[PDB]
Formats: sequence, C-alpha cells, structure tokens
Amino acid sequence: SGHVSFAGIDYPLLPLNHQTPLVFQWFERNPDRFGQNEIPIINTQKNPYLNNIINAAIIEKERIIGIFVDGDFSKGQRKALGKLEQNYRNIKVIYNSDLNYSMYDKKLTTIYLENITKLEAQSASERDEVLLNGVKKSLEDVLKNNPEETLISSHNKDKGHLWFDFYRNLFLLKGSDAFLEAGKPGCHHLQPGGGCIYLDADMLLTDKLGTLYLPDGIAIHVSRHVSLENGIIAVNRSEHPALIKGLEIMHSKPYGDPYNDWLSKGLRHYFDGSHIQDYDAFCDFIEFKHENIIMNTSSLTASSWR
Ligand SMILES: O=c1ccn([C@@H]2O[C@H](COP(=O)(O)OP(=O)(O)O)[C@@H](O)[C@H]2O)c(=O)[nH]1
Ligand SMILES: [Mn+2]
Ligand SMILES: [Mn+2]
Repeated sequence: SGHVSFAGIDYPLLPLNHQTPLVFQWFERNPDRFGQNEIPIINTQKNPYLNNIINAAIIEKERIIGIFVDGDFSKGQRKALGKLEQNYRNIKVIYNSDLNYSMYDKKLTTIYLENITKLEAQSASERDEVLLNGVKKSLEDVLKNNPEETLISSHNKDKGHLWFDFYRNLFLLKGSDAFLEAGKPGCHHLQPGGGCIYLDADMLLTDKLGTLYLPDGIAIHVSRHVSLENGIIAVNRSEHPALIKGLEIMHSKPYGDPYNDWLSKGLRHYFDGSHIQDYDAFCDFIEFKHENIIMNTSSLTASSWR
C-alpha cells in the first residue's frame, strides 16, 4: 500500500531513499573516563555502542552515517574521532558545538512570564494555583541564578538524559542539512532540506534498511504496555511540521519535556488534534517498523545511563 488514513485524513507513505543518512548520537558527560587517544563513545561488553555504529556503517556502506556528539573532548579524542572517519569513509562526526540552534530557542523568563500572566488572568476560583505558585518560584530562581537562561542552555549536561533528548529533537529539525552546516566533507549528495533516520546505538542492524516509506515522512519507535519512544526518529525532511508543533509546546509550557511534550504530544496533536483516536491507534500509525533492526537491545543488557 501507498497511503494510510489516520483520524480521518489520508497520508501518503513518503519515501526515505537509501541515501537518507542514519544518525547516531553520543553525548558524553565525562569524557575523562576514556583514554586521551580513545574514541570517547561507550564501547563496553554491555554497551558496545561504538562497535554497533561501526557495524551499521559496514552494512550501510553506501549511505552516510552521522555520529552526533557533544562533550568536553580532548584534542586527542577529537583526533581519534577523525581517525574513525578516515577508517570508515561514510561516517561523519558532527560536533554539537558546530551547529546553531538560536532560531529554535526561547528565554525561560519569557516562558515563565507568559504563563504567570495567563494564570493570573484566570479567576482564583478557576485556576491551578499550585502551578501558578510553582512557575512563580521557577521565575524567581532563574532571575537569581541566570536571567538569560534559555530552553536550550537549560538542557545541558548537568540535566542527565534531558541533554541528549533535547538536542536529538533539535537535530531532527535540521535534518540532513546539519551535515553541511557542520562542514562535513563528502556530504554534497544529500538532498537539500532532506531528512535522516535517527537511531539509538543499541538498535542493531542485521541487514540493509533499503528504502523506507513513512506516513507524511515521519515515524518513531514504539515499545510493546505500548508507548511512543524516542530511540528511533525518522523524517524525510527538515522542520517536519509535527516536530515544529512539539517545539511550539516547548515554547509555551513551563516544564516542557522533550519526550513527553515535544515528541509525544507534538506528534499526537499534530496528527490527532481533536483527540478522536486511541493513543494505541496513534502508536500503530506512527510506528517505525523494520525487520532488519533488533530494537532497544540495552533493555536486554543494561541502560547506559539509567
Ligand atoms: O551517556 C549517554 C547515554 C545515552 N546517550 C544516548 O541515549 C541513547 C539511548 O541509550 P540506551 O539505549 O543506553 O538507553 P535506554 O534504552 O535505557 O533509554 C544512546 O544511544 C545515546 O544516543 C548519550 O548520548 N549519552
Ligand atoms: Mn492503551
Ligand atoms: Mn536502549
């Protein structure tokens, strides 16, 4: 089939051709735990993530593989990453510090003040006073600590998994163009404004992915308890409107979460804005399926961070 229907609208299954890059992510809070000529990506028995990425790059010889990284790497570590690129010619290491996200950012004071205004406009007998008090307290804390704090500066390495989760969605807004923005060589056959297939490093490829066909060019991982998840996110284009929708939630909500609000609500509110379908049906509609991936293998060994 070439179309699917959800919540009463028809969506074509759009192709992600075999060009579309795969993108893995490694944000490393403590790069000093690696040797200074060591690639600073976890590669232990239980979390053999660098090996997994390499095996994927070997399988997908013909496709660009991004490794989207962040952390205070040494010069030695940057050189070992360069060397990985020399060794597997399809691997492109993208440093988060080389990308500009200011077009997606918002100040926290701004967000807090907009919410406080809105709540204070509601009657005392109508409104959520606990939230109003909590937002006021968060505003007081930001003004004391760093008035210029933004969404993006706030989702930093001291925030655990929120660091990588937040910047993963930002990367997906940029799509393939991020390779070019970061100055990576040999990326000029990527489609301008094109997409990417983001995978957690424990999503093991056992053969070639081929061409994918996704509804409105987007799909994400579903775990089965059935939940949306962020460990696979595929888009066929930059600034996918469903992801822009979720960013709008992040810009409006105090305490927006990259998984629960940006990804999960953004996509659901985009595709089922009136909430006429079951969360489970949405999951079936959006699910990224592929027989040549063994999904979320950390769940059968151990999480690399939980
Ligand atoms: O220190 C960390 C730990 C995890 N991750 C990212 O989080 C993903 C998921 O990690 P894992 O599968 O270990 O976590 P879980 O399945 O428990 O969410 C990894 O592939 C990385 O992209 C990261 O960037 N830095
Ligand atoms: Mn259910
Ligand atoms: Mn996992």
